[PDB]
Amino acid sequence: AVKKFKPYTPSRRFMTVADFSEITKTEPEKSLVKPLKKTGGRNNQGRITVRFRGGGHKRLYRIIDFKRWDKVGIPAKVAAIEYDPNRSARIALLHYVDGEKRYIIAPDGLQVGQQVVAGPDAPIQVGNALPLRFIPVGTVVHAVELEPKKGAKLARAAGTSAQIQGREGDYVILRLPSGELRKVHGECYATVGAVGNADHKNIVLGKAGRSRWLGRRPHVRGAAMNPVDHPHGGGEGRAPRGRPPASPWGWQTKGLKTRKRRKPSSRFIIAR
Amino acid sequence: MKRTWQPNRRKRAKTHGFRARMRTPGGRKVLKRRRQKGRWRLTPAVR
RNA sequence: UGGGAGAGGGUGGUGGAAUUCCCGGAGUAGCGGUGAAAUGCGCAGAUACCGGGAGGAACGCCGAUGGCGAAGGCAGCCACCUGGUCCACCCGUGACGCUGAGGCGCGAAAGCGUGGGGAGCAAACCGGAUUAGAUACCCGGGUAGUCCACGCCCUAAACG
RNA sequence: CCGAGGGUAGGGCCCGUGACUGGGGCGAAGUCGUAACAAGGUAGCUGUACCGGAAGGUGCGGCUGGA
RNA sequence: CUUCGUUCGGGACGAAG
RNA sequence: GUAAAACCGG
RNA sequence: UGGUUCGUGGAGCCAUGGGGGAAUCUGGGCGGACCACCGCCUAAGGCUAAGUACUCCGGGUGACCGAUAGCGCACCAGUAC
RNA sequence: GAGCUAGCCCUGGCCAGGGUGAAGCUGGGGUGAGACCCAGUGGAGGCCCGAACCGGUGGGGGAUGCAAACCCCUCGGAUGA
RNA sequence: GAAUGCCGGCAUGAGUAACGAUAAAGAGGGUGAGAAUCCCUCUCGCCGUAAGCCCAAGGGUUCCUACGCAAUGGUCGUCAGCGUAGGGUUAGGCGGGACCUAAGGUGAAGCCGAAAGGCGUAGCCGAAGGGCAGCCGGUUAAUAUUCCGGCCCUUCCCGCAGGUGCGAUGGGGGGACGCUCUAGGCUAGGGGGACCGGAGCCAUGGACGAGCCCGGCCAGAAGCGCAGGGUGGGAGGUAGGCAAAUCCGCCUCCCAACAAGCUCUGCGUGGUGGGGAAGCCCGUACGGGUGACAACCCCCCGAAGCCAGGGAGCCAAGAAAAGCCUCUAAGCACAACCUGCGGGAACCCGUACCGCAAACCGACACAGGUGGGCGGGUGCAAGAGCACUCAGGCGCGCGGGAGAACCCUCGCCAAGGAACUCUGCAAGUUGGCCCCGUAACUUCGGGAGAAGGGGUGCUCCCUGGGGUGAUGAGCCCCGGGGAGCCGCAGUGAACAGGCUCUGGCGACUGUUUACCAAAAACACAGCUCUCUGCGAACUCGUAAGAGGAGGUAUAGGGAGCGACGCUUGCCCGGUGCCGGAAGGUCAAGGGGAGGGGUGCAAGCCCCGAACCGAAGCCCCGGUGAACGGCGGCCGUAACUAUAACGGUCCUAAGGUAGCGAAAUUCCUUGUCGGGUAAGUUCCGACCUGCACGAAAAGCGUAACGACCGGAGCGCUGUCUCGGCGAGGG
RNA sequence: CGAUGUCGGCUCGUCGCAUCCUGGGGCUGAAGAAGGUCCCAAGGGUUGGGCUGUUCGCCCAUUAAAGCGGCACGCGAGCUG
Ligand SMILES: [Mg+2]
Ligand SMILES: [Mg+2]
Ligand SMILES: [Mg+2]
Ligand SMILES: [Mg+2]
Ligand SMILES: [Mg+2]
Ligand SMILES: [Mg+2]
Ligand SMILES: [Mg+2]
Ligand SMILES: [Mg+2]
Ligand SMILES: [Mg+2]
Ligand SMILES: [Mg+2]
Ligand SMILES: [Mg+2]
Ligand SMILES: [Mg+2]
Ligand SMILES: [Mg+2]
Ligand SMILES: [Mg+2]
Ligand SMILES: [Mg+2]
Ligand SMILES: [Mg+2]
Ligand SMILES: [Mg+2]
Ligand SMILES: [Mg+2]
Ligand SMILES: [Mg+2]
Ligand SMILES: [Mg+2]
Ligand SMILES: [Mg+2]
Ligand SMILES: [Mg+2]
Ligand SMILES: [Mg+2]
Ligand SMILES: [Mg+2]
Ligand SMILES: [Mg+2]
Ligand SMILES: [Mg+2]
Ligand SMILES: [Mg+2]
Ligand SMILES: [Mg+2]
Ligand SMILES: [Mg+2]
Ligand SMILES: [Mg+2]
Ligand SMILES: [Mg+2]
Ligand SMILES: [Mg+2]
Ligand SMILES: [Mg+2]
Ligand SMILES: [Mg+2]
Ligand SMILES: [Mg+2]
Ligand SMILES: [Mg+2]
Ligand SMILES: [Mg+2]
Ligand SMILES: [Mg+2]
Ligand SMILES: [Mg+2]
Ligand SMILES: [Mg+2]
Ligand SMILES: [Mg+2]
Ligand SMILES: [Mg+2]
Ligand SMILES: [Mg+2]
Ligand SMILES: [Mg+2]
Ligand SMILES: [Mg+2]
Ligand SMILES: [Mg+2]
Ligand SMILES: [Mg+2]
Ligand SMILES: [Mg+2]
Ligand SMILES: [Mg+2]
Ligand SMILES: [Mg+2]
Ligand SMILES: [Mg+2]
Ligand SMILES: [Mg+2]
Ligand SMILES: [Mg+2]
Ligand SMILES: [Mg+2]
Ligand SMILES: [Mg+2]
Ligand SMILES: [Mg+2]
Ligand SMILES: [Mg+2]
Ligand SMILES: [Mg+2]
Ligand SMILES: [Mg+2]
Ligand SMILES: [Mg+2]
Ligand SMILES: [Mg+2]
Ligand SMILES: [Mg+2]
Ligand SMILES: [Mg+2]
Ligand SMILES: [Mg+2]
Ligand SMILES: [Mg+2]
Ligand SMILES: [Mg+2]
Ligand SMILES: [Mg+2]
Ligand SMILES: [Mg+2]
Ligand SMILES: [Mg+2]
Ligand SMILES: [Mg+2]
Ligand SMILES: [Mg+2]
Ligand SMILES: [Mg+2]
Ligand SMILES: [Mg+2]
Ligand SMILES: [Mg+2]
Ligand SMILES: [Mg+2]
Ligand SMILES: [Mg+2]
Ligand SMILES: [Mg+2]
Ligand SMILES: [Mg+2]
Ligand SMILES: [Mg+2]
Ligand SMILES: [Mg+2]
Ligand SMILES: [Mg+2]
Ligand SMILES: [Mg+2]
Ligand SMILES: [Mg+2]
Ligand SMILES: [Mg+2]
Ligand SMILES: [Mg+2]
Ligand SMILES: [Mg+2]
Ligand SMILES: [Mg+2]
Ligand SMILES: [Mg+2]
Ligand SMILES: [Mg+2]
Ligand SMILES: [Mg+2]
Ligand SMILES: [Mg+2]
Ligand SMILES: [Mg+2]
Ligand SMILES: [Mg+2]
Ligand SMILES: [Mg+2]
Ligand SMILES: [Mg+2]
Ligand SMILES: [Mg+2]
Ligand SMILES: [Mg+2]
Ligand SMILES: [Mg+2]
Ligand SMILES: [Mg+2]
Ligand SMILES: [Mg+2]
Ligand SMILES: [Mg+2]
Ligand SMILES: [Mg+2]
Ligand SMILES: [Mg+2]
Ligand SMILES: [Mg+2]
Ligand SMILES: [Mg+2]
Ligand SMILES: [Mg+2]
Ligand SMILES: [Mg+2]
Ligand SMILES: [Mg+2]
Ligand SMILES: [Mg+2]
Ligand SMILES: [Mg+2]
Ligand SMILES: [Mg+2]
Ligand SMILES: [Mg+2]
Ligand SMILES: [Mg+2]
Ligand SMILES: [Mg+2]
Ligand SMILES: [Mg+2]
Ligand SMILES: [Mg+2]
Ligand SMILES: [Mg+2]
Ligand SMILES: [Mg+2]
Ligand SMILES: [Mg+2]
Ligand SMILES: [Mg+2]
Ligand SMILES: [Mg+2]
Ligand SMILES: [Mg+2]
Ligand SMILES: [Mg+2]
Ligand SMILES: [Mg+2]
Ligand SMILES: [Mg+2]
Ligand SMILES: [Mg+2]
Ligand SMILES: [Mg+2]
Ligand SMILES: [Mg+2]
Ligand SMILES: [Mg+2]
Ligand SMILES: [Mg+2]
Ligand SMILES: [Mg+2]
Ligand SMILES: [Mg+2]
Ligand SMILES: [Mg+2]
Ligand SMILES: [Mg+2]
Ligand SMILES: [Mg+2]
Ligand SMILES: [Mg+2]
Ligand SMILES: [Mg+2]
Ligand SMILES: [Mg+2]
Ligand SMILES: [Mg+2]
Ligand SMILES: [Mg+2]
Ligand SMILES: [Mg+2]
Ligand SMILES: [Mg+2]
Ligand SMILES: [Mg+2]
Ligand SMILES: [Mg+2]
Ligand SMILES: [Mg+2]
Ligand SMILES: [Mg+2]
Ligand SMILES: [Mg+2]
Ligand SMILES: [Mg+2]
Ligand SMILES: [Mg+2]
Ligand SMILES: [Mg+2]
Ligand SMILES: [Mg+2]
Ligand SMILES: [Mg+2]
Ligand SMILES: [Mg+2]
Ligand SMILES: [Mg+2]
Ligand SMILES: [Mg+2]
Ligand SMILES: [Mg+2]
Ligand SMILES: [Mg+2]
Ligand SMILES: [Mg+2]
Ligand SMILES: [Mg+2]
Ligand SMILES: [Mg+2]
Ligand SMILES: [Mg+2]
Ligand SMILES: [Mg+2]
Ligand SMILES: [Mg+2]
Ligand SMILES: [Mg+2]
Ligand SMILES: [Mg+2]
Ligand SMILES: [Mg+2]
Ligand SMILES: [Mg+2]
Ligand SMILES: [Mg+2]
Ligand SMILES: [Mg+2]
Ligand SMILES: [Mg+2]
Ligand SMILES: [Mg+2]
Ligand SMILES: [Mg+2]
Ligand SMILES: [Mg+2]
Ligand SMILES: [Mg+2]
Ligand SMILES: [Mg+2]
Ligand SMILES: [Mg+2]
Ligand SMILES: [Mg+2]
Ligand SMILES: [Mg+2]
Ligand SMILES: [Mg+2]
Ligand SMILES: [Mg+2]
Ligand SMILES: [Mg+2]
Ligand SMILES: [Mg+2]
Ligand SMILES: [Mg+2]
Ligand SMILES: [Mg+2]
Ligand SMILES: [Mg+2]
Ligand SMILES: [Mg+2]
Ligand SMILES: [Mg+2]
Ligand SMILES: [Mg+2]
Ligand SMILES: [Mg+2]
Ligand SMILES: [Mg+2]
Ligand SMILES: [Mg+2]
Ligand SMILES: [Mg+2]
Ligand SMILES: [Mg+2]
Ligand SMILES: [Mg+2]
Ligand SMILES: [Mg+2]
Ligand SMILES: [Mg+2]
Ligand SMILES: [Mg+2]
Ligand SMILES: [Mg+2]
Ligand SMILES: [Mg+2]
Ligand SMILES: [Mg+2]
Ligand SMILES: [Mg+2]
Ligand SMILES: [Mg+2]
Ligand SMILES: [Mg+2]
Ligand SMILES: [Mg+2]
Ligand SMILES: [Mg+2]
Ligand SMILES: [Mg+2]
Ligand SMILES: [Mg+2]
Ligand SMILES: [Mg+2]
Repeated sequence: AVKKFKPYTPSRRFMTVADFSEITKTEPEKSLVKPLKKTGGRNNQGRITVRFRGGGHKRLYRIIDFKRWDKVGIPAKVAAIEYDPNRSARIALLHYVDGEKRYIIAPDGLQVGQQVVAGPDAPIQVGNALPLRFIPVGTVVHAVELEPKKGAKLARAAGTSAQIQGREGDYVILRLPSGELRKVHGECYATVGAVGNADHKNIVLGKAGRSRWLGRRPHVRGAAMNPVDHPHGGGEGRAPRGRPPASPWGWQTKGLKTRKRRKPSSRFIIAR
Repeated sequence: MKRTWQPNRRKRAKTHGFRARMRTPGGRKVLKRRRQKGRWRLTPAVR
C-alpha cells in the first residue's frame, strides 16, 4: 500500500516510502537491543574490504530468535510488530507464557494477538516452527535452517518464501527463492508462511541522499577511472571497455562462475 | 590558510613519545641510535 | 409467502487426461516433417517403451438447432459470498409508471505500466523449400504476448 | 473627478504569406507486382499489434457479407 | 546474345546454341 | 478429415 | 632444493621439505654415475682451552693534521638551528 | 609520518531572519458507498531569498606580494549527499 | 683563474624600491641630556554579532613592580609584549584523577606466524560523553566560585538515638537518548514611566517646566505560592531473567482512571548579606572620597535558555557502562544496613598572562588561518543584515610638504547610445516592502519575483481587531477611510534582481584537479547483465583472523547505462563466457616388450616400445543491455533528371527506428529560408552521413545550470573621444 | 636549444615606390564629359560598420582614394591573450 509523494521537489516526484501500517509499536524492547558496530567496510586491519560503504543512520541491533527450538511446547502471544533497521523484513514481539520476550521475524498475515508455538506438535499455521520432516509437502515456509541445530539461515528477506517439494529419506527438497532445488535435512527447523513486507521490492529511493541514509556511498564506474585503478580506465574520450569486462582485481563479471567446484555441498544441490 | 603544524600535546606523546617507541621493534631501534648518537632528548619533550 | 432452472458474477481450494523438460532402466541406424523434399534432431545412445519427479495452460465424454446474462461474454469439480429471472397463491402498497439529452458504471481481443509466472501455441526475427522474384502461403526453431494480481486503454462484422 | 484620443507593456481571435514537408484529386495509353471480385487459386472482412518496395502478410479475438 | 518448342499473346519454363 | 505453388494484357 | 669450483652436466660428496622404508660386525658409509676387486672410515647424542677477529676503554709511537686541516665537536657539540 | 590532506568509526556542537504552503485531519458539497471538489487547520521538502558557516564564479589589484594562493567588487550552497 | 665549484669577507643596483590595509589626526602641559613616537588634559576620527567581554586548545613568565636603553621594535623612543632583579598562580564544592564506559588501543585463556611479531572472548586503558556536592559580594600592584564575609551543601570515619532480616563484582529496573515543528508558565535580557532618589543646569532667541541629565538591583537555606516531569495500589499462580529471590517478566480477578496521592526540579517570595550611577573634589600612569540613611517602585516586549525524561508528526528508526533503586546468594543475624544528631577526617595536579591574536599556526609586532558562550540601544517590515551609537577598545610603531606625468581605488559628464571587443569583459540599468497583473510550455508541482505597472514622507480627524491588564484606563502589535503640507526627489542615507526570445549538453540538489581547468567531467535515484544457498561470492592477510554480516536471492558483490517519455533492429565467422561422463592431443605416475654396463655366477645398476594415465587445448552447441561488426558494381519508369524494379560479386551480417554540415561535415562561408542596411556565427530546413545511430545508448523532454552559443529591449566612459575632480603611491 | 616568446588585434610610428587619390605630361579606336594605357612624382591623405580569432576575403553605406610592401610575416622588460 505504498505511499507516493506529490512532486513539490524534484526528488519527491519519484520517492516512495513504505506504508508502515502493520507496525504497532515504535520503540524497541530494551532487553532485546544492543549496539551495532558500524564498520565503514573496514576490517580488523582497518582496510576497506567492501567499497563504497559508510555514512549511515545510527542503528541499534535487534536480537532475533533464529533457532526457535529453545522453546519447544511453550506458546507465545504476538504482542507487537516492529520496525527493524537491520533487515528488509519486519519483526514481531512474542510475549511467551514464561515471560521471555523474544523477536521473531514476522511472517505475512501474522496479526497481533495470536498464539504461536514451536515444536513437532505445532500445528500448521502461520508463525509456527517445525522440523521440515513434519511440515506437509507443498507448503510455503521460511526461516529455514540449512544444517540442523545451527540457526535460521535461509529465506528471511522481505517477501521471500521457500516451498517444500519432496522428501527423500532424512532429507527434504526445497524450492529456494533463487529457484534452487536443494536437499535440506528434515530435522532443520523452519517457520511457516512467507515473510512479507513484500512491497519492499517496490520502493523507489527518489534521490541520492536516501542511498546515503542507508550507508551506501557513491559507486564509481571503472570507465571513469585510470588504468592504475581499473581495467576499464583510460582512453581519451570514453572507451568501450577495451577487453572482456572485468572487476578492479581482474576477474570477469559477465558470466564467469565461481562456485568452487569441489564443494562438499554440491551433492545436496539439484538446480540453479 | 591553514598550515601543516597544528599542535596537540596528547597527540605528540602518544605518537613520538617514549612508550610509543618501546612498543614497536622499529622504535626501540630509534632510541638505540639516539643513545649512540649522544642526543640530549631521546624523545620530543611534552608537557 | 412457497418453490424451480441455469457455463450469471467474485473469492478460496481441488481432480484427471495430455504436451514439454529432468532423472533411471532397456534399446537400436534412424526420427520429425512435406505434395515431394530440405533446414533440424540423432551412435556425445535420439524417435518409439516403461517407471519416478517438476511446472504451466485448457477442461474430453456429458454437449446440442441446449442454458445463463443488459451487452462484451460465461464450460472439470467442491465450498462461501451474490446478482438477475420464472412459476403458483392471488395476500399487501396502491398509478408509485414508460423513455431518457448530459452524468455514472460495465465493456471481446490486441496493446500499455508495475511485479509474478511461462508447459503448449506464437506477431516480430532466424533459417529450409516453392517461385522468375517470397519480406507470404508450407516446414523446422523462436521473443514479446497468451496466464495471474493491481491500474490503464474504450475499439470491432461490439451483428439479429 | 470623469474625459475623445495619443503612448507603454502583455494576452486572445482571425486573415494573407513562408524555405521545406505530408498526404488528396484529376490527368497521356508510363514502371513494379496480383491484394480483392468465382474455393480469385492461403475464404473474405474487421478491431488491434508488429513487419514488409507496394498492393499486403502474420499473431490474438470476432463476423457470414463463404463452405 | 541467339533459333526452336508450350501459350490466344506476353512473362515464366523446356531444348539446341 | 480435403486439394504444391503457376503472374499479366493498351 | 641448498652448500662445495660444480649454472643438470657423466653429478658423486654433505645437509635437507615430501613419499616409501632396513640391519647391529656376515652390520653400514665413502674412495665423483654404475659394477667387480682393493682399500679408508664407524652416521643417526653432547662438551672441549690455546693459537684467530674487533677496539667502547688505557698506554706507547708516528718521513699523521695544525683551527676552511684533523673526528661532525681542540671552544660545555650530537649543542644552537 | 593521517597534528596538512582523503575517507571511515566514536562522542559533542552550529545553521539569524523571512517567504512558498505537500501529505494528513475538521466542517461542508457529492455518492448507494466511494473516488473526487471547496474552504479552514496543518507545517512537509537533498524547496525559495538571504547573514553566520562552507566555498571559490567573473573581473580588477597584487607578482623581490600583507600572503611560497592574498585583497576589493561579484557570485554558489546555506535542514542537508 | 674559472667547474651556474665549496666556505668566508666585501662591493654593484643605491641613499634607489619599501618602511606591511586610505580608521585620522591637532594642540596645551610634564618628564628627560635627548620628544611627532613616553605620561596627563582638551578637541577630532574608527570598531561596536567587534577592532568589546568570558572559556577551551596552543604558548610557557610574556602578568605586576623597581632600575635601564647595547641589540630586538621596519623611524624615534625617556616606551615596551626587550635587558637586570624582586614579587605574583592559595580549592572537599571549578576542570582532571583515587568513578564509569564509547570508537579504538591493550590483553590472562586461546589461535597463528622462519624470527621480529599478527590476531584475540572476559578484563583493563581510553572523553569537550554519563555521574558528582557553591552562589553573591569585598580585598591585591599582580590570585580568587580558590583568600575573606554571609548563607547553603558533599563524602567517608567514630559514637550514641530510633527502625529492618542485613548482605555482592550476581538478577531486574533505571540511566536510555533520533529529526522537524511546537503549547502552558517562568527566567536571562530589554523598553517606558506623570512614580522614587540624586550633585547640579536655564546657556544663544524661547522655557522654572508631568523640564534636562544619571540611577532606580543582586544573591539568598527551611517554609509557602505558581508551573512542570516521573510514576499505579493490593491479592493470588508462575516452568522465564544460565544458582537463589518477596525484585522483574508473564497470566487472572478487585480500587482509581485520575498526577487525586507520593516524590523531583524550575521560578517567585523569603531569616539575612551585599551593591549602588551621572556630576563635583582630588595626588599617581591606576584609583579614592562625596553625591546616599541612596532610591531600590509600577507597566510593557520577551527568548533559541529554564520546568526537561514535556507534546505532536515523520522515517532514515536514533550509544555503552557506572553512580541510584530493588532482589536474593553464600556468610552474617552481640553483626550489618537505613534515618536524625554530635564530633572528627577530606589527598594529588592545574589556576599568573595572551587567547580572532604583537604572546597560538604561517622563519617576521606577517592584511592569511583558529572551536564554544555573551554580544546593549534606535531606525530601515524582520533579522546575528545595514547605518549611527552604550559599555568597552582603538587611530593599525616612519613622518612633514608638494599638488607633474603615470598606476590604483573612486565620483561626474554634452550628443550618440555596443558603433568597443573574441564576448556588453568591465561598469552602469534594475533593486526592500504593499497592492494590481502575469505568456508559450508543463512531469500540473511549476514556469512566478514571469513580464509590465501603481503606491511608499509628513500633519489633522473619524474608526475596526487582538494581547497584557477586572469586561476599563494605560502599555504593546496589526489595519481601514477622509482632508491637507513640503521638496527635483518620501525603502529621500546604508544594506537589496536588469529583462526577454531561442538553441547545444547534462534530468535535477550535489562532487572534482588544495596551488592556472567547477565543466558537457564525476556522482546521483532509476534500467539491465552477471556472480553468489551461507564456513556464500568478493576483498585484506603467508596464516590465524576480519570485513561482507551478527546480513541470507525483495540480500550481498562486480560491470555498463544514468530522472522521465517512445524505443534499443541484423550478424555467434574470430575473441570472451556458459553447457557437453564421445573423440583427438597432453605431464608426473603406473607399465614392462626389448636392449645395455659390470661380475665366475646368484646378483647390482641403467635406458626403454605398445597400453592405462587429469585439467587445459582441439572439437560440438548456446549466448550481444558479452569483446565487436553492420558492403560494392551495373541496367531500368509516357522531356531530361531520378530509380520503386532487376541482374551480379563478396561477407558472418551487409545500419532497421529515429536524427543529420551535428560538441560528429574534409571540399565548406554546402544550398535555400529567417533575423541584419550588411550575418565564415545563430535559428529552421535539404541530405551529397570524408567519418550519426540505439544502454561506450538513439531521439525528445517540463523544471534546473556562477556551463556554452545567437538575438532584441533597457541602461551605461565599452567606444566615437576624451575631459575634470578626489584620495593612496 | 646553460631559451632569440609564435598568429591576430590595440597603441606608436617610420621607410621603399614597382602610386590608390590629389598634381604635371605623351599616345588613344582622346568630338565634349568621363575613361584606357604609359612616363614624372612620394608632399599629404588613404572612412565607418555586419561576419569570422583571423591575416586575407565577402558584403553594407560613403569617398577624391578606401594602394602594395619592409622594419625579427615592426612593435607582449608597451598592452591584450
Ligand atoms: Mg581492532
Ligand atoms: Mg591497527
Ligand atoms: Mg557510478
Ligand atoms: Mg578520467
Ligand atoms: Mg595508488
Ligand atoms: Mg590494469
Ligand atoms: Mg574518441
Ligand atoms: Mg574501436
Ligand atoms: Mg579500456
Ligand atoms: Mg386481495
Ligand atoms: Mg477492454
Ligand atoms: Mg487482453
Ligand atoms: Mg503485460
Ligand atoms: Mg522496476
Ligand atoms: Mg513450435
Ligand atoms: Mg535470379
Ligand atoms: Mg512457424
Ligand atoms: Mg452473432
Ligand atoms: Mg502560418
Ligand atoms: Mg506489369
Ligand atoms: Mg489474388
Ligand atoms: Mg487475400
Ligand atoms: Mg485469397
Ligand atoms: Mg510476416
Ligand atoms: Mg483470424
Ligand atoms: Mg510464379
Ligand atoms: Mg647450487
Ligand atoms: Mg647442486
Ligand atoms: Mg652438483
Ligand atoms: Mg646454463
Ligand atoms: Mg628425506
Ligand atoms: Mg623426510
Ligand atoms: Mg647381535
Ligand atoms: Mg650415497
Ligand atoms: Mg672415501
Ligand atoms: Mg659411491
Ligand atoms: Mg672411483
Ligand atoms: Mg673415508
Ligand atoms: Mg659417537
Ligand atoms: Mg675463527
Ligand atoms: Mg688512545
Ligand atoms: Mg689561523
Ligand atoms: Mg673543524
Ligand atoms: Mg584527518
Ligand atoms: Mg523558517
Ligand atoms: Mg490542505
Ligand atoms: Mg518549512
Ligand atoms: Mg534548500
Ligand atoms: Mg538555489
Ligand atoms: Mg553563534
Ligand atoms: Mg575553514
Ligand atoms: Mg574544494
Ligand atoms: Mg576570486
Ligand atoms: Mg587574477
Ligand atoms: Mg542565487
Ligand atoms: Mg541561498
Ligand atoms: Mg683554467
Ligand atoms: Mg672560484
Ligand atoms: Mg659566496
Ligand atoms: Mg649604497
Ligand atoms: Mg632623493
Ligand atoms: Mg634607479
Ligand atoms: Mg624613483
Ligand atoms: Mg618611496
Ligand atoms: Mg605599519
Ligand atoms: Mg624639562
Ligand atoms: Mg563610527
Ligand atoms: Mg594551559
Ligand atoms: Mg612563541
Ligand atoms: Mg624573558
Ligand atoms: Mg620607569
Ligand atoms: Mg633600543
Ligand atoms: Mg630602533
Ligand atoms: Mg631619560
Ligand atoms: Mg607589561
Ligand atoms: Mg620585563
Ligand atoms: Mg584513597
Ligand atoms: Mg579508574
Ligand atoms: Mg574502566
Ligand atoms: Mg614468541
Ligand atoms: Mg593486539
Ligand atoms: Mg577487543
Ligand atoms: Mg563531562
Ligand atoms: Mg564538579
Ligand atoms: Mg588579572
Ligand atoms: Mg568571586
Ligand atoms: Mg568561603
Ligand atoms: Mg534485603
Ligand atoms: Mg545491572
Ligand atoms: Mg537492565
Ligand atoms: Mg534579575
Ligand atoms: Mg526585568
Ligand atoms: Mg528629580
Ligand atoms: Mg536667552
Ligand atoms: Mg529604567
Ligand atoms: Mg499492577
Ligand atoms: Mg531461577
Ligand atoms: Mg491526569
Ligand atoms: Mg528575588
Ligand atoms: Mg523558595
Ligand atoms: Mg559609591
Ligand atoms: Mg516527546
Ligand atoms: Mg543498556
Ligand atoms: Mg566496570
Ligand atoms: Mg544495592
Ligand atoms: Mg596517595
Ligand atoms: Mg586563576
Ligand atoms: Mg586568569
Ligand atoms: Mg571567538
Ligand atoms: Mg595577524
Ligand atoms: Mg605570530
Ligand atoms: Mg613571534
Ligand atoms: Mg610565510
Ligand atoms: Mg619551528
Ligand atoms: Mg615586526
Ligand atoms: Mg604592527
Ligand atoms: Mg572561524
Ligand atoms: Mg539580543
Ligand atoms: Mg541590533
Ligand atoms: Mg527593532
Ligand atoms: Mg521613518
Ligand atoms: Mg529589514
Ligand atoms: Mg543571540
Ligand atoms: Mg554589521
Ligand atoms: Mg568612549
Ligand atoms: Mg554621456
Ligand atoms: Mg544625457
Ligand atoms: Mg536609447
Ligand atoms: Mg561589433
Ligand atoms: Mg570593430
Ligand atoms: Mg554573444
Ligand atoms: Mg558583466
Ligand atoms: Mg538605481
Ligand atoms: Mg522561460
Ligand atoms: Mg504559481
Ligand atoms: Mg516584480
Ligand atoms: Mg518631511
Ligand atoms: Mg484578556
Ligand atoms: Mg506577557
Ligand atoms: Mg509624489
Ligand atoms: Mg540599493
Ligand atoms: Mg539560454
Ligand atoms: Mg550547435
Ligand atoms: Mg549537471
Ligand atoms: Mg584549481
Ligand atoms: Mg599546489
Ligand atoms: Mg558552477
Ligand atoms: Mg577556477
Ligand atoms: Mg532510465
Ligand atoms: Mg589470498
Ligand atoms: Mg557480523
Ligand atoms: Mg564473518
Ligand atoms: Mg543484486
Ligand atoms: Mg548491486
Ligand atoms: Mg556516462
Ligand atoms: Mg544492440
Ligand atoms: Mg560473433
Ligand atoms: Mg561465439
Ligand atoms: Mg559458434
Ligand atoms: Mg568450456
Ligand atoms: Mg615412466
Ligand atoms: Mg612416462
Ligand atoms: Mg621405471
Ligand atoms: Mg581431458
Ligand atoms: Mg529515360
Ligand atoms: Mg539490388
Ligand atoms: Mg533492418
Ligand atoms: Mg547553416
Ligand atoms: Mg543565409
Ligand atoms: Mg540571408
Ligand atoms: Mg542547423
Ligand atoms: Mg546534412
Ligand atoms: Mg563524423
Ligand atoms: Mg556515438
Ligand atoms: Mg559509433
Ligand atoms: Mg552499445
Ligand atoms: Mg548519454
Ligand atoms: Mg539530442
Ligand atoms: Mg537525454
Ligand atoms: Mg513529455
Ligand atoms: Mg531541453
Ligand atoms: Mg553552474
Ligand atoms: Mg549545481
Ligand atoms: Mg574612460
Ligand atoms: Mg585623471
Ligand atoms: Mg590632477
Ligand atoms: Mg589625486
Ligand atoms: Mg633554441
Ligand atoms: Mg646567456
Ligand atoms: Mg634571454
Ligand atoms: Mg616611379
Ligand atoms: Mg594625377
Ligand atoms: Mg593625370
Ligand atoms: Mg577629355
Ligand atoms: Mg592620360
Ligand atoms: Mg605621397
Ligand atoms: Mg614622407
Ligand atoms: Mg552584434
Ligand atoms: Mg564576432
Ligand atoms: Mg599572416
Ligand atoms: Mg606600412
Ligand atoms: Mg617570413
Ligand atoms: Mg611579428
Ligand atoms: Mg605580456
Ligand atoms: Mg603578440
Ligand atoms: Mg626586451
Ligand atoms: Mg583568458
Ligand atoms: Mg586560448
